[PDB]
Amino acid sequence: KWYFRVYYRGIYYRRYR
Repeated sequence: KWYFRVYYRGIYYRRYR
């Protein structure tokens, strides 16, 4: 559930390193 959609969790978009 990163941003505007916030309905999942796991995209790993802001999990760099």
